[PDB]
Amino acid sequence: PELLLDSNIRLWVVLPIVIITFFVGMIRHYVSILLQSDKKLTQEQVSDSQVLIRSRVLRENGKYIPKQSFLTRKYYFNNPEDGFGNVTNVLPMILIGGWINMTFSGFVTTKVPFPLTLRFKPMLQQGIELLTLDASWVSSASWYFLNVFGLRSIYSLILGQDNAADQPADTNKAFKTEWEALELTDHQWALDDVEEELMAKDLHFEGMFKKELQTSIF
Amino acid sequence: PSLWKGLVGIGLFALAHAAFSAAQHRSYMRLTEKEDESLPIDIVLQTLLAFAVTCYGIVHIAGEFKDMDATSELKNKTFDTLRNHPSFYVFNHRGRVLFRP
Amino acid sequence: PPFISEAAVRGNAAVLDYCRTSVSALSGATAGILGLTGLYGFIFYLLASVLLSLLLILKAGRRWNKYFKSRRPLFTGGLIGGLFTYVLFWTFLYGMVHVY
Amino acid sequence: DLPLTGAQAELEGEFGKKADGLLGMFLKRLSSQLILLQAWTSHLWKMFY
Repeated sequence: PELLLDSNIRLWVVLPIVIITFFVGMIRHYVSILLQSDKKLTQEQVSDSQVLIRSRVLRENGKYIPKQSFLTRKYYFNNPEDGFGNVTNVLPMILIGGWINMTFSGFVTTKVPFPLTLRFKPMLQQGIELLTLDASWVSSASWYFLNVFGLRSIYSLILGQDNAADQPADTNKAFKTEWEALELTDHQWALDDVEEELMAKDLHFEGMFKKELQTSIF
Repeated sequence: PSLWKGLVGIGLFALAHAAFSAAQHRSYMRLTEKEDESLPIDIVLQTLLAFAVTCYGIVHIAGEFKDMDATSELKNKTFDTLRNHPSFYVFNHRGRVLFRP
Repeated sequence: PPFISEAAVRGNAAVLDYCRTSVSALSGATAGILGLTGLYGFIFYLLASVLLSLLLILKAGRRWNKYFKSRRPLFTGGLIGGLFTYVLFWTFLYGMVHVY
Repeated sequence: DLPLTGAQAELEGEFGKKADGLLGMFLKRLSSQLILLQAWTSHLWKMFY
């Protein structure tokens, strides 16, 4: 094309950036896992949380029990009960970017295969000092940042779940909120006409007596 | 079974070989200074075939789907295994007497 | 279905994401190798995407309603990050081969 | 500028030249890769003589 490049720069400046950023991300993930947190909770907190979860589950699924039991539980919960670390996550990114800019900047790295406008030029050519060069040619720092940004999906794929990248309050308040939310719920039984639904068609006794009765293990 | 791993490996190797061939051809062509832009057809066919084979092989190893119906895996569950509570096990029965009293 | 299990849908989503990411990366690599450039190459990407969806059908087969509510997530699921990975690998391999 | 290197100026004729159908260019390319591998092995042989 326009410029003639030395193959040595391709062999010795392109790959190391990718290797360094990949392994830096992996190390960041493993270190973040290593010292994630250590939290302890007292008995009252977990007991109250379980009570709140039970009340929420009652409110959500009271439509599968007889109405008398639902209202018996609703008489309860109303009178007696409800009423009685990062520095290593972000700073190493900037530090490594600065170190790479220090020890690698000063030459053309590669070129994107699609045309761009002059708006792209100030971002992709931090190190070079030319004036009329096209915006497709990129510097080393821009390539490093592009490589950093374009690895979230790869990290999510090759590594478990998603990591290695950047992006109750008051018991009485919760008790009052749940008391107010539960007061407007009414029982709606879901078994009123189950028999008629069952009687519509014959039972599905197909594909049940295939194979053979198991004899022993394996 | 395990043949899909071999298939995807062969596809990746073929793609890498095609990449090396294309790079070598470009490096040779830039020496002679010919502006004809001659891309051999066999390389294109090889890389397209390798890409298709690799994608087909890799689509078969991502896993298997599972039914979203919550009452699908309980059709074979029985009450024999539902009444066993590991936290409340007691070893005071006739099993000890029968085997080496 | 009256009752839905979150584990199955999350597993299906994980499988779809795995397939999408891998196929996008591979398509970007092969587009870079072919030496295509400009919006022309973009067309190839779309073509590749279609191919992926087709294979997913053969993976789903019939009775697909058990696994998914509709085919819309199966067709237009994850066309944002895949494009970024595609363009990244495209630039990387095009610089590695046709340049120098 | 000096004349183009003979080992490549004459190589232009024998390299990157259409010979036969689809079964020929890839065979000659792989033979060229084999001889390039042989040259690489020969070059590293004289590292310690």
